[PDB]
Parts: sequence; C-alpha cells; structure tokens
Amino acid sequence: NGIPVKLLNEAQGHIVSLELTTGATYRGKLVESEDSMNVQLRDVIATEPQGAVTHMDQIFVRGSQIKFIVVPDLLKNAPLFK
Amino acid sequence: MLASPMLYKVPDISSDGQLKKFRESLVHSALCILKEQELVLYDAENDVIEATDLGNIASSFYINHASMDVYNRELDEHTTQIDLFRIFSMSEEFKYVSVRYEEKRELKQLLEKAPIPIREDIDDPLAKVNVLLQSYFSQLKFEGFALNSDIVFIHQNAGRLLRAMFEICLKRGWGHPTRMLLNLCKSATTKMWPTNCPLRQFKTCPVEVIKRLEASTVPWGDYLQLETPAEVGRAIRSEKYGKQVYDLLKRFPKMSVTCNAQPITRSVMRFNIEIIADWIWDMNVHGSLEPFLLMLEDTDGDSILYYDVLFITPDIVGHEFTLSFTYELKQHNQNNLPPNFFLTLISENWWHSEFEIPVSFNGFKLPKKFPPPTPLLENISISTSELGNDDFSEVFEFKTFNKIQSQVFESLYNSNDSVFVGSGKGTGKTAMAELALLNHWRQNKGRAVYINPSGEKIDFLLSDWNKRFSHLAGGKIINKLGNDPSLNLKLLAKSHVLLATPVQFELLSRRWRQRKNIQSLELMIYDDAHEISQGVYGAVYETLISRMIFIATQLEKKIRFVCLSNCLANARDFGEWAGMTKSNIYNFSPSERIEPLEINIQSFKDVEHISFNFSMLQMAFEASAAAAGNRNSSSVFLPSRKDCMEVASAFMKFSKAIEWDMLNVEEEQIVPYIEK
Amino acid sequence: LANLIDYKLRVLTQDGRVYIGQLMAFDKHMNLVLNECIEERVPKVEKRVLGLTILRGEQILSTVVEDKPL
Amino acid sequence: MKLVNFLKKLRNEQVTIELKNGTTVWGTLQSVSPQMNAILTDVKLTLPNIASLQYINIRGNTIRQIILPDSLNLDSLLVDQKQLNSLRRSANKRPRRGL
Amino acid sequence: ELEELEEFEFKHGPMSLINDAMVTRTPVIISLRNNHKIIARVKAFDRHCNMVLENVKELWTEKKGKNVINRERFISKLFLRGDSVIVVLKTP
Amino acid sequence: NEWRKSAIANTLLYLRLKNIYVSADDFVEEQNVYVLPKNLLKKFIEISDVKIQVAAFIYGMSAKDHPKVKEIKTVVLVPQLGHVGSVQISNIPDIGDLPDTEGLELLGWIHTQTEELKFMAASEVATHSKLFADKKRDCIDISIFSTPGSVSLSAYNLTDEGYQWGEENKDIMNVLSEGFEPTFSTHAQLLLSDRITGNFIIPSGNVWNYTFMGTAFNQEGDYNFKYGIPLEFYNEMHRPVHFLQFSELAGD
RNA sequence: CUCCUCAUGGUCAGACUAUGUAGGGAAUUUUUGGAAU
Repeated sequence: NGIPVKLLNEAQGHIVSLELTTGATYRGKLVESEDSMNVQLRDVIATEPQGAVTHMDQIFVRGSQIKFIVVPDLLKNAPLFK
Repeated sequence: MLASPMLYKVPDISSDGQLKKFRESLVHSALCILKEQELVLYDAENDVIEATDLGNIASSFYINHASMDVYNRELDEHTTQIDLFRIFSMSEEFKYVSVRYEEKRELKQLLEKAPIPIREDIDDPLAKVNVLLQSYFSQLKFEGFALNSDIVFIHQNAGRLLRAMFEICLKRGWGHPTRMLLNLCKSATTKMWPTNCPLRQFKTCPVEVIKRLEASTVPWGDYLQLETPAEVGRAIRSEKYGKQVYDLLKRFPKMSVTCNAQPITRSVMRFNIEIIADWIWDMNVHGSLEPFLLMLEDTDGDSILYYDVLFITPDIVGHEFTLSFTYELKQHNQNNLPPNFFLTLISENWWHSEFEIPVSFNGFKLPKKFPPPTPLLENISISTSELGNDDFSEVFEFKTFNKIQSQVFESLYNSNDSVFVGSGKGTGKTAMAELALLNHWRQNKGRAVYINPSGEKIDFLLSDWNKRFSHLAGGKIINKLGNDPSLNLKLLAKSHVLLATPVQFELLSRRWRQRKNIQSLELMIYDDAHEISQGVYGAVYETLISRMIFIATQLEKKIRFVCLSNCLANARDFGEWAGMTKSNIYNFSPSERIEPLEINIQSFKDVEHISFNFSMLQMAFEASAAAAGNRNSSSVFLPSRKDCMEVASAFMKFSKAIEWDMLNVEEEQIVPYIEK
Repeated sequence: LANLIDYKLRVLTQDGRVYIGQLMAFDKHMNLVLNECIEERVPKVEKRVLGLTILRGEQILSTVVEDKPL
Repeated sequence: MKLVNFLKKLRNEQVTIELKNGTTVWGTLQSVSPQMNAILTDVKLTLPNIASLQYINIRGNTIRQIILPDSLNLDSLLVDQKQLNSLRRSANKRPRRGL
Repeated sequence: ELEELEEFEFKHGPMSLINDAMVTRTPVIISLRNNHKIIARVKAFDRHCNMVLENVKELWTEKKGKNVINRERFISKLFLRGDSVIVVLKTP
Repeated sequence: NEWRKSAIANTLLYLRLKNIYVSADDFVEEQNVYVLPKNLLKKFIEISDVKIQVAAFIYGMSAKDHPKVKEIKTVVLVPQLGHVGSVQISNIPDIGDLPDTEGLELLGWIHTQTEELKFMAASEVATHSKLFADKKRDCIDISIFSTPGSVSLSAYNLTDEGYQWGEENKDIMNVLSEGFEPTFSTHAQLLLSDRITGNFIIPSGNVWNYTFMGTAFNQEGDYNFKYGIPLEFYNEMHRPVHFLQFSELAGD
C-alpha cells in the first residue's frame, strides 16, 4: 500500500477539503477512504468554479476523479517523518 | 652540451661538432649498467640491442633503474613475508622519506602492535615506511597528518611498486615470493588483510556481519561450502541477512578445478586442465571480466615451472572449460620425477580464492629417448630412366628425382611391400604417392585408395591427376567420393582410383563383410598420417587403418599400405603396427629438406588473450618490406576474413607513408584484372 | 526522489497550476504529500495557503528543487 | 525488448525532451526511472522565455519524445537485454583439436 | 513457451508493420496526437509503440494572419513515447 | 618472546641446511631403513620455529627394489599447538579420500627441538604413545635438532614398555621420565637423499598451527585434509589475532 | 531509482524488514493519454 494512502486513512473522522478534476471543492468530514482513493464525505459545503456554493448531506466521489485533498495539520506530527 | 660543452663536461669539445662520439659514449655507459641489471642486451663491438623482460617491467611501471637492481638482488627464492615489506621500503622512491620527531610517538605506538614484524628499528626510515604500509592495508586514518601525507604517497604508489615486484618474481620463476606478493598486491588494491574476510570487498555486505566473521575464528572454506541459506544465517549466528550472505557467497568465486597431466615425449609434458567456474556473475561487483593467475609450481612451492594469466568472462562461468599447455622438464627432474606438481589458481582481485589441486605424478613413466631418423645417403643417381615402361616417364614434368625421393625409390617403385615413406611437407609426398600408384598399376591391380584429410587439397589433386595419370595407363578412372554412401559406393565400383577423406572412406568401408568390393582393394596410400594426432578425426583415421589391417590378417589378403606422413619421432613404432619392417620404414628429420629454411619465431607479451597486437603487426610489415625490397615474394597468414581485412587496411596505412606502396606494376594494369 | 525528501519543492500540475511545499513522502503512483503547501497561479499574484496536501501522481507533471528543508 | 532500459543507458547524456503538453526541456539526464520518469540537471525549460533549473524530475507518461544526440551509438545501446537474457539462460571426444 | 507465443502473435499481428519496418529499414509515417507527423526509419520498437527513429522528418501545420502554412524539421536521432502514436502508416 | 623476534628469526632458517650431519650409525639390513629426501626436510625446517616444537606425521611405502627400505613420499602436517620443548597434536589423519594414496602406510612422525639428545624426552615419548598406543607399535620418530648454521637428524624407535609408560604418565611426570631413562629408545636408521622427492598433505582450513587459536584446537577431533603448500609458523594466516589487536591499537 | 508480485531468511501474533541470474509496472482508481482545436 501507499504511505500517503496510510495517512489518508488516518485522516478519516477529520474535516478535509477535496478538489476534483472538474474543479469543484468539497469541504466536510471524511467518513471513509478506500485504498483506491474513493472517499465518503459528510455535511459537505461545495464551492463551484463559478463561485456558487451549495450544501449536501452525503457525498461519495471516485478516487480517479480527485485532483487533490487537503487534510488537517494535526497529522503532520507522525509517524510519516521516518 | 652543444651550447656549453665544458660546463656539462664534454671532453670531446673541438672534436665532433655533432658530438657523435660523446653521444655514443653515453650510450655505451648506459648499456653497460643496463646490461648489468639485465634490462637490455648489448655487445660492445658487434652492437646489437634488444629489450628484456625486466626492462619491459621497468618500462611499464616506470621503476627507476636503482629501484630495479635493488629489487633484483634483494628479492630471492627463499624471501618471505617479512622481507617483502623491507624490500618495498628499500624502493628508491622512498629515498627522500625520513622519520620525524612529531611522527615518532605514533610510530612507537604502532611498532609494538604491528602484525608484520620489522627487522629494522624506529630510527630507520624503512621501518617507518613499511609500518605505514601496514597501517594502509589495515585502513588507519591518522590525526597527526605528517604520517598521513606519507601514507597518501604510499597509497598512490604502493600497488604500483608491489605489482612490479610481483611481475618480476613471476618472470624469475620463484614460488615462495610470488604467492605472498600476489596477496600483498591484492591487499594494496582492496585495502585489507587475509585474516579480514573477503566479504569486506563487497559493497553491499554490512559491517556487523564482517565483524562477527572476523571474530568467529572459522576457516573460510567452511563458510563457502555452506549452502542452505537459513543454515548460513545460523552459522553466522545472526538470523538476519543470512539469505543476503548466501547470495553474495554464490557471487564469490568458487572453482571445482581438476588437472590431468600427461607426457608428450620424455622431455615435453602437456597438462590438460579442467577449470569449472561455479560462481554467479555480477557486472557491478565483478566488473568486465575476472583475471585469474594460473601457477604451475613444483612439489615444494619453491620455483615456478610455468604461468599464465587467463580471463574468465561472463560466458565461461559454469561451463566445463578445458585449458592446455606444455612444459619442458629439467635433466635431473627428467631422470627422477616428483610425486606431484602443484597447480594453484589465484584471483588478481578476489581474496582467498586459493584453489590448489595437486597435479598427480604416480607411476608416470616417461618413454625412451627419441630415436633418430634413417640417414640420408649420398646418391642422386635415381631418375625417370629407371622405371620400366616409358609412358610413365612423361608424367612428372621433371627428369631427376629429389634427394629424399631417391632414397625411398627402391622399396617404393620396385617391390610391392608395405612401405612407410614418411617425412616432409616440401619434399613431394604427392610425387611419392604418384610413383606408388604407378607401381600398383604396373602389376595389373587397379584399385587404389588415396586418403588425405584435407578435402580442398584432395580436389586440387584430383584435378591434377585426372588430366594426366588417367590417360597414360589409358583406361583408369580417377574419382573423388561424395557425401552419399550410395553414390560413393557406385563410385567405389565404377572407379579404378578413389580419393576421399578418412571420414568418408571409413564410413563407406565400415561394412567390409557386406561390401565385397572393399575386401578386394589391393593398394592404399595413407597421406599425411601425422594427422592421426589431430583430435577425434585422427582417431577416426586410425580406426580406418586398424580396420584395414584387421581385414588383411582376417582375409589373408596382401594389402600394400603406403604410409605417407610428416617427420615423426615415434614413426617407427607406427610403421611396426602396420605390418612393416625396420628396413621398409623411412623416417627423416625436418632438417633433411633440400631448401634450407630459417624458422624465425618471435615472442610478444600480453598476446595470449588476443589474435594479434600492434607490435606484431609492425614486425610483419617490416618483414614484408624486406621481402618486397628484395626480389622475394611474401605472404602473411591470418585467423579470419575479418582479421585479413583489418590487416589489409593497416598495411595500406603503413605503406602510404613509406616509399613502398609499390605494386611493382602500373596502377592502370590492375583494374582490368579486377573488373569483376 | 528520496534525496528530494523534506526539501521545499515546486510541483507543476496537469492544469498548469503551480504548487509549492515540503515533500514529506511519495509512493509508487508518485502521489506526493506536501506540508505547508501554497498555490501560485499566474507566475506574486493569486497565491493561497493550502496547508498539508496530497497530490495525485496522475496529475503531476514535474517537480523542481525550490528551497532547502525547514 | 524494453526501450525503457535503453533510456536507463542514457545517464549523463544531453537531450531535448518534447512533452505532451508541448513543453520543451533541455538538459543532461541524471537518471531515468523505469516509469520513464526522467531526472535531469542543468536544465533550461521552455513552457509553451526559458527558466533555468538545477534539477528537474519529469513523470514518464508526460514525456512526448526525447531527442538524443546524433553522436549516440544506437547499434551498441539497443542490443543489451537479449544478451542479458542469454546470460540468464546460461563425454569423451572433447578435443576436435590436437596436440 | 509463453515467450514464443508472444513473439509469434507479434509477428503475424498488426505489429507486423513496425516489424517489417525494422527489418527492411523502410521509412514509415506516423500520425501523432500533437497533430504532427513523423516520417522516418524504425530503429527500434516496443509493445507500447515506443520507438527509436532515425532520419526523422516531422511535418506540421501552422496558422498565421494569412494562409495556412506547413512547417517541417529534421531530427536525426529521435526517441518517441508510445501513447503519442495515433497511426503508423507503411507505404512505398 | 611472542611473535616478533621469533618470526623475524624465521627467515634465517634456510641457512640451517647448508651444513647437515649426523653421528653415523652402523648400517644394518636386519631392521627396516628409511630414505628421506632433502626438499621435504628443508620445507619442514622453513615452516618450523627456532624455539617451539613443530611436528608432523610422515607417510610412505616400501619400494620394490628393497621391501626393507621405506621411502618417505608423503609428509602429513596436522593440527597442533606447540610450546617450548612440547607440543599438542591431533589424531592420526584419515587421508584415504585423496588421490595418490594407494595403501600409504603410517611410517611415523617428525618433530623439531633444540637440545642434543640420544634419547626421546618425556613430552615426546608420551605424545608418541598417545598417537600410536594400540595402532602401530613399530612406527618411528624423527627428532630434528635445530640450531643456527646446521641441523641434525636424530631418528628413534620405541619398544613396548614406552607405550605403557606413556599411557600411565601423561601430564607432568618428570621423575618417572628420569626413571624412564635413556635406554628404551633405539636409534633408528635414517638417510637423506636428493635422488627422490616428496609432497605435503595439510588440513582443509590450511591452518596447521593453532598456537594463538586456543579455542579452535581439539586434541581428538576430525579434520578434512588436502594437498598443498604449508605456511610459516609465524605467518599471516596463523596470526589473525594480531590484526584485530593491531587495528584495535588505534581503535575503531 | 521506485512500487507490486513471487521466492526467500529472519522476527511478531497475516504484517514488517534485508537479499534475489526471478515476473512485472498498454483494457475503468494513477505510468503507455479523451485528447486536439
């Protein structure tokens, strides 16, 4: 498995932000992250490239479609320094 | 000198404006001391120069002449590990080295715990030099950097000097020094001792493991013999890394080596070596190839008999690889011979390879002194007039026979007995075979078997025979045999005379019982019977001979064997087995031939691993230039078509500069011949 | 890529956006984790502080040595 | 066989890599990964006005093509892997030869 | 055995065009995804259609403030990725 | 003492064979006589030490000219730990595996000393008995007296009483050696010739001298053997402890 | 050089780690392109 996959699994239960290949940003609490980067998310606030913002309850996006994630700074401590 | 003769001590002064005699006098002075050091060959009045092996070594490793003669005397047959360092220290390049008072404390600490003892003492610079050498082998970096500067000098020039000493001893043929020196050279190269395990020179082998093996007090052969990886980890008592260690072991050189010696004659002794290489290759660790020095040394390990460097390439590892060489013996060692000679293989790089297999002499009994060939009497008087029918005299396009052919002619052309005609390439064996054939025809016999192993010269000889021999007897059918057993059988019937290689005619004659034509063959010419020595084919050709003799005895048949061959020392025995008599046998020496021929053999260095080198090429061009400037015509032989092309372009380059590119003919004539 | 570890690196994305951050770890897919990562778009103009980010290896074009590690 | 190995041979070579995005790269290959990820040093890079960069690592799939020096010996570099595979793969009458 | 089958399938498949190109040292023209074309000789190939091409002449089409113009350049030693290949044409 | 002075002194050992003489005993065909070559002896002298006793086994067979003559073809150098005037030696070697052994009989053993005796001392006789107790009664011994400038070959035999004495008396036993006295040993017939030559067998580890390897030596224990060239008593292979101590002098 | 697979030697109660004449890194979530304009 990937070390960043391992971190991303640690990120479960936290509030993360996600940018997809389309450019829409989904901020919310990450329920579940599979090995394939498929992520289940809660109470998501979404900002579109046009600037419009919406709210949704439960969202699940495919791994392949995710440009990148931003995860909280708490995890930066360890154990990935090694 | 020209500018100021008396300043630089020219006595000649007014005499010799060009200082011819001054130059020549300096050369004289140089070549005396060089000759004393056996660097070059020189003679005062005749004035001929040539380079020796020691001189070549000094040239290669750029040893000063003083260092050179120091090596010459100080190295000895019995010199040991302690003396080797001393000699190294004595090397003239260290004359400028001297002990220092700030160096002296560390020196004092060293020389107590130094493994290799020192015959000299702290005040003497030589002792400082070889203790620095020891430190270098043992990997000691230093705080006080005066010592460290000196040891840098030793670092850069040490492997050089040691390697030179080793080559010198190898030329001398000394057994005790050469092995230890080879170990030292290896230690300068790889920076370690023998007691430090060879796993150190692997880049990937870890530190804890090598410490553990150093401290474990175990023979190296045992670790090498261990196979099971888990069992290796248990043996090295750390479970971790064991698999890695075993992988690296199979990457360490391991040889199952065998040698079968065998005498060619009493003086010359040939050794057939079987060298197997079990290790697995790596381009990173091993490099391009593996040079391995093969030493043939006596039963003591005192003096070297014979040596060669051999390259083990990636292709050879694991194959069953035979290596052959010859050695001439001594007079006393010839008379009484030892129980065995030692054959030892050492890696120029890898540590503690040390594969020594005894070369077994147990009841090896040498044969008798070589018997001389039958003498050449003085008679020329035999000629084409002696033979009976004058239709056979229009054949040879000459009248008087040769000196060697005149000797054999009486037993050959007159009687019908079994003749060993024998020797020489230049003296026509073709002609003597022709005479034998004529004698055979003369008696109304008609079946003739001419057997030469060289299939291309068979065809030439057929072309010459069919146009002339066949028509004079007037009916006789001369043929060459083809690949088919059926076709060469039908030829065996149709044709009076058959020409074939030993393989062909042995294959056809294998059923003599079933083919009754072969039971009836009256006369045979075995041409070039000296090629029975040649590989398996010679064995085929003696199978054919033996079969024919067995047929003669079994069928009570009178079969005339004419054995044509080259000069052979064991020839008379060979004729004896063929149903011959000492009077019928004629063996001559190679010197008996009628065109005195100088065999000039010239030996060059580092050529064993190559087809030719550039000095060989130059010398060949020089010889060719001598012949071409003379009226003589000359030819050069080469291993391949590729090699011929390379040498051709090379020759053209040599010629274009010098006066002679000459074809001894105009440039406009040659294109009409080569139009194709 | 292991030498680049802990360094400040500049990664160029597939869309042309420029990200800059400390390279803490990678993987086979070249998915990178970037600490204290900020985004620049046009060249400073339109710079944003993202923080700790993963980037996908499918989106990454190239990376260059920006500055020394903290 | 695998051309990526041929790229592995290309260390310390000065090349100009055109990329799928149109970017031009000029630099000395320090190494190429089997992914065809190419790490280079002393690189001038032109995006579709050159930027000079000490080191550049490029993801292999982004590489469009790599233009090699004309001096390169392709005959020698192409034939390796077959020889390596042959190396991985690898009685009385022995001496046809005599005395 | 598996290796044998792969080489054979390669020989009698569509791959035969680039195999034939390497053996005959014949020029082929490659329409790429950049809308550029490469007419060259095939020095080496790969299952991915990675290629070593010699005597490369690449032709492209450019638009300006007037009539469209074709542009072309010579690259003697060119190595090409396998995904940029749209089409490999073999012709006289 | 230690390695330095004796090891440096070892180089001069080739000089000890320039002069070779023995007190010449009457030649008698009644008992078997031995023929020893000049090269094997020389090599053994080279490998040996000026102080410490070095001792190997010696093997050969009877030639067909005289069955009573015994030609020493094969010296066999064995695992041992030597002292001044005494030595510890392993068992009788099992050499059947090697070639050039077709019924090679066990002739005896050879050793070095510095004292000129007409008899075998306690440390020697006891060792002899321990080697050959129930195995071969009539085997012989070669005691080489060595001093700078010349060496001397003193051959000896043994009767059945000495074996009993060695069986009973192993450690110390100086008084029972004194009572043992000169008489039991009988001067065996030995010759030195350049008309024949011989070879060495050595252990598989190629370290015969266990002087500084104290843990590895075993007085009764099995070892593989091979033909080869033996090393010096003080040689790099025999002195591994010194290199770890030499680099350990500077440390790290 | 990297990841996986496999093999392996070890350790722990499948995981981890060193090594490997090993296999591999083009058919949906990454490296053989849906990009091009």
